[PDB]
Amino acid sequence: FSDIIKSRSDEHNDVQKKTFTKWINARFSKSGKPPINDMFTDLKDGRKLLDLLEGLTGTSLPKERGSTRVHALNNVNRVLQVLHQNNVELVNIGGTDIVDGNHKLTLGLLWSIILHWQ
Amino acid sequence: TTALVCDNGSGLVKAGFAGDDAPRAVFPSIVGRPRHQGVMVGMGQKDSYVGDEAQSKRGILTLKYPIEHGIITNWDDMEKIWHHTFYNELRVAPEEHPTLLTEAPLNPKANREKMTQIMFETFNVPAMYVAIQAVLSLYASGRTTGIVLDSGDGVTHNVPIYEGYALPHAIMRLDLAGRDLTDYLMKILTERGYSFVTTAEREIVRDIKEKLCYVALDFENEMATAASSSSLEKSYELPDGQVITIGNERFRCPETLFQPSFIGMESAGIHETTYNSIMKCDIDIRKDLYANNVMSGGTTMYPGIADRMQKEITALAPSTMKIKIIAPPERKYSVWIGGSILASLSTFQQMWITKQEYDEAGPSIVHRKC
Amino acid sequence: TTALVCDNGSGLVKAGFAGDDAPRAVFPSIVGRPRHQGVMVGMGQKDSYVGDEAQSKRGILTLKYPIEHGIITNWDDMEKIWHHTFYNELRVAPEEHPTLLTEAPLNPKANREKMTQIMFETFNVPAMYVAIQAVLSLYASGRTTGIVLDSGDGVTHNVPIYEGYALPHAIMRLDLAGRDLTDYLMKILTERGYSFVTTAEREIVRDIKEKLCYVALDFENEMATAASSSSLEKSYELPDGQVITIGNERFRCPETLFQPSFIGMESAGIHETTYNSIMKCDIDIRKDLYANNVMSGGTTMYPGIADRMQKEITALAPSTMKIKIIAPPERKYSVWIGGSILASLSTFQQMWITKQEYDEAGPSIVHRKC
Amino acid sequence: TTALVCDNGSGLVKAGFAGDDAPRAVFPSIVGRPRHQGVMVGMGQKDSYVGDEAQSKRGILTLKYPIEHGIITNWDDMEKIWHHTFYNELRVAPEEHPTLLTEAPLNPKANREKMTQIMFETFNVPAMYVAIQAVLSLYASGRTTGIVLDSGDGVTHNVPIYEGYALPHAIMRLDLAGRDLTDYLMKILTERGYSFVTTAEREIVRDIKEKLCYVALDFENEMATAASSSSLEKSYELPDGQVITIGNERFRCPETLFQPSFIGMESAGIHETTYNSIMKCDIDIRKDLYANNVMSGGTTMYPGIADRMQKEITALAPSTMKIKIIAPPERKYSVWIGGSILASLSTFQQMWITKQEYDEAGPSIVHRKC
Ligand SMILES: Nc1ncnc2c1ncn2[C@@H]1O[C@H](COP(=O)(O)OP(=O)(O)O)[C@@H](O)[C@H]1O
Ligand SMILES: Nc1ncnc2c1ncn2[C@@H]1O[C@H](COP(=O)(O)OP(=O)(O)O)[C@@H](O)[C@H]1O
Ligand SMILES: Nc1ncnc2c1ncn2[C@@H]1O[C@H](COP(=O)(O)OP(=O)(O)O)[C@@H](O)[C@H]1O
Ligand SMILES: [Mg+2]
Ligand SMILES: [Mg+2]
Ligand SMILES: [Mg+2]
Repeated sequence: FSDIIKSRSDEHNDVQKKTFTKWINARFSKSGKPPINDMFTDLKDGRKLLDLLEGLTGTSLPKERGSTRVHALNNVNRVLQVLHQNNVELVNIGGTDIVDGNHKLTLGLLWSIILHWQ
Repeated sequence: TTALVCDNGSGLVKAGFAGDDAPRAVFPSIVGRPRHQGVMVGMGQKDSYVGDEAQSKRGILTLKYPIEHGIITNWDDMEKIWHHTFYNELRVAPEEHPTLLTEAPLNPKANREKMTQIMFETFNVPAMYVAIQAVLSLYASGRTTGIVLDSGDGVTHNVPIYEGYALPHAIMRLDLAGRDLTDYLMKILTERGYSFVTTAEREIVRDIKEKLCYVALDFENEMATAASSSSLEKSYELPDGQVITIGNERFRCPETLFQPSFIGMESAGIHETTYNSIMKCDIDIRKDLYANNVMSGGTTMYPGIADRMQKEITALAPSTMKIKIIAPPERKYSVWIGGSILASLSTFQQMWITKQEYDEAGPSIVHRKC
Repeated sequence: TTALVCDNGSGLVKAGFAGDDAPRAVFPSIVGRPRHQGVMVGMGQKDSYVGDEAQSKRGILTLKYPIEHGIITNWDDMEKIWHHTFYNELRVAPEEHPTLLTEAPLNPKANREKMTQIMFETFNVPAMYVAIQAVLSLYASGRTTGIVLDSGDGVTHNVPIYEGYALPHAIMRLDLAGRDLTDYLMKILTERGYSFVTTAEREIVRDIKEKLCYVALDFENEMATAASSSSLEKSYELPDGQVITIGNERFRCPETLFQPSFIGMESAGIHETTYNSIMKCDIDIRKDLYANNVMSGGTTMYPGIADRMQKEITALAPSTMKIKIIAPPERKYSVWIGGSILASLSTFQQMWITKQEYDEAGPSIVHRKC
Repeated sequence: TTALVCDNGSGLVKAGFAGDDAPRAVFPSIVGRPRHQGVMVGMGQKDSYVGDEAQSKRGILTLKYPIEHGIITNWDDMEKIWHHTFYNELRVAPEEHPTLLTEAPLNPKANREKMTQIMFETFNVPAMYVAIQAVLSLYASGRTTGIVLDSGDGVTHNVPIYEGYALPHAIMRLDLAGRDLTDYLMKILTERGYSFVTTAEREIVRDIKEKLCYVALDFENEMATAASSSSLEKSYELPDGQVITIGNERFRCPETLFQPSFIGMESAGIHETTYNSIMKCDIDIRKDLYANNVMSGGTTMYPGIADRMQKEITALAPSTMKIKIIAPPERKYSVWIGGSILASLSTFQQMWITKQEYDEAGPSIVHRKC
């Protein structure tokens, strides 16, 4: 046991990622939104979470007319405020975790939303 | 319907899936709060980091352990660590799997009671079972006749077992583990000049310990050797960029385990609580409990102890009994390995504390089911 | 309802509109009044010229700055400068737009208190907000982890920032900047013959400094190089028509920044304040503060400053640590750009100091809202 | 043959003669050197000024302390301080008297090693002995059961002692002494307007602190009182003739000793390192360690400290335990008084480190004899 757990965790992450991205793609394709291919890079700027979340809820969500990093973090703050307003209780989920693309966390809040609605 | 096995230790939490052979995800169990003033309006800053996240975003944080000396001294955030493990690290629904928890012997009853209450009334597990940490070790080692000695960051047991018959009058507990070794190392680092004070620096001291400290075979000899400078020194390199060179405080940190007076304690070292735990057993048992000393737990991974312990015991036990120290290479995850085994035994499904039993009995059912 | 972002530094007043990417109006913050005798019965000679107007007609004026070293000395005319900005340059009744002012760290409380009292009780702005400069510089640079070296004409202050969490126990504020460099330059010219004494002559010396002075790389070597007369000399043409030729003192004026002993100060040059402000922060933060040293402000627009700074910092940082100096091309306006970004965010709107709140609490509300 | 007891602190140097009741000559331990240009041919301008002489001629000097946080940084000028205090202050021949030196707990070994090396190989004293400070404090207080709290200009440490038996596993060193208080004060004056940058001005701020700052009893209540301007203000007359009026920051400066979050430190104030040190001892000792809390060292000479300390402790200790702080009126020289007592004991005079022992063993002998 020369610390083989690395590969086990990575394969677990892969099998979670495939199902998660299939679910989010099937949800994007209902409202006429373009599908995505990368779970961990096409969620940096925090925009695709916003329209996805409004399609999950059914309301409007504005976006900041910017492109720098602080704009991404403001979008993700919006996402987390919206999520909290629906009593979705996340713990180690912050604005910087998404924008840094943290695998262990970037598919933690997706599972939270999934478990909340689905 | 698989079950969960989370060896919620006192240092790093190690959780995973029953039946498997390795924890899916391990991580230090520290919850951190940011302490400096936050001035950036558009940030999505959380208010409580936990796990490797808190370990990384460390300079802004007051790291704190919820579990101390095996017992849980903060239920507010131990709940946070469990939430983290269930939803972010494994991403599973608690309402679907039964959970297996571990614990140390001679722990307050309120600990396991509240543990069960929280695992039912908050995560709604269908079934939960809390086992003693030094028996899953025997399961994992495959034996049935040994004297486990697990330790690290909070405790040090000795649960002598003859044949599925633990001898509960001969279990010695001793609170002399990784955290106390860490603090002692941090305190002797001062005399060279280096001064680590905050928690963000206690982490660096722990990491110095893990990869520099070894256990002397003969302490009074190694000390006199390290006096005339030799190959003893090493060089760790902080995240600051500066390097340090500890040469002597490498076997003087883990020598605490064998001389607990180094930190101001009466209790005898781990090389002697083992012998006392044996001598409390029966004569017809010692003659082979000597021959199965299953070491477990984290802090038993120094490049030393697997031999200095044997050397120190064969100077106590009679000159005839044959002594042997079973130190498997993964003597760290052995508790969780045993957990993944025990949760997957056919003859075990009549042990869990089903939710019906909790509702018809209250939380005080753990004492009678375990 | 777009807001206003008027960063009124010690020297130039850069104002504009929240949201855009450039300040509309830029002009020095001087208030000139005539001194010579006026003999013309019909002229509409105004009372006090202010702005680049008062710069062009500086032959018969006594130019004078209201802001000295960040703090505000004369309020009767700073009111005039704000009035000018609002009514002649931008031409916008402030009663509609909010306003975002900028200050410096470690400034007398009464400064920002009177500033907001004036803004509400003389312009009736609907809401105002005063934000520290070296945070807006990070905003503009799009970072969240830097150590902002801001310096122009009034101050030179670092503010280390890790992730939106500034460390107010480590901001160093050296009070040496463009105006002191200009005074030293005009004091060091006179060893060749050229004498600049009046305030107009001081503006001329500044117009020299801005376009003939660079920063040496190895100052001691550049001395002996320019000793044997070489390509160093330049020729600048005063508004009179005559020419001058400064050869040596074009790199000794900004070497003051790195050795403030040239002007009798005791402090350490802008490199050691940066290194000390880094060493005050935590070990985990030093690694990635060493890599993002966002320069800002005017005075850091000297030609060879991004390299002298880097060499000087690498000379005292650890050997294995990576140093990078983030010197954007238009760093002069970086503070205002960050201000425009900050006021144009959506989350920010709950941070303004509504006029109602000022009527409730009074001027002390700034210390608790900012 | 009498002996020398020089409590070479980290601020003032209190030296004298073994046996007496008061030090001969005390003086700040600052070595100053001129920085301005000297133009007068016929002067006896000394190279470097040291002591109260330098403290008199500041406006020419760069005052630097050799000792920072207990440890000695510059070994060149500390030699000058000892030379001064042996010849110009006491006017004694060092080759005749044995010398007693003091130190703080948890200091680099190299500190006392080189201290001995300099004391023998340079001054050729007949014998030398370095004793921990907070033990001499008990000596002078005439007790044998206390928990000293030594603190001034440097380190702050407790040394619990039960019956001549120190408990080395329960001392709690902390680097939050008067120098950090002074720097925080001269950082917090800037709110009112007065800036003090140079070292010659840092002395002025220390002097303001020493005779204007008290310790609140209830900090929040005192703060809420100072908001409605009242009898808190006090005026101080600089050596320039101007006056300043610090109202609020008369307790906000020494409140650091209890909330070291005001400087970015993580540790808990002196009211709680004391309680932690007591709880680290044994149960049978806590009952009469709570009774004798000897305070020593300068920084414990604020007005309201023997009361806020007592309240803050009795708010922690069990409800049925009698707390008493022993704060003598000479709690500033108590360390040296204990030194004079000790060096004049008929029993002790065979514990020195005679020159023979140093020459036969080497500088590593202080760890053996102390
Ligand atoms: N290789 C090693 N050498 C020395 N000490 C170690 C090593 N690995 C881990 N430790 C110590 O063991 C502790 C973790 O042990 P572990 O048994 O995982 O704790 P827990 O019982 O809480 O799970 C750490 O705090 C560390 O101090
Ligand atoms: N092109 C330049 N080269 C060198 N120095 C300059 C240049 N432009 C401006 N400066 C210096 O910068 C100062 C103005 O800086 P600025 O950023 O306007 O300060 P503030 O923050 O007060 O607005 C002037 O005093 C001048 O000395
Ligand atoms: N009356 C006073 N009130 C508060 N602080 C004082 C007073 N007198 C001295 N101090 C502080 O005590 C320090 C010197 O105390 P001392 O115990 O002599 O230090 P050391 O142990 O280094 O000699 C000074 O730095 C000063 O800050
Ligand atoms: Mg373990
Ligand atoms: Mg600027
Ligand atoms: Mg003292």
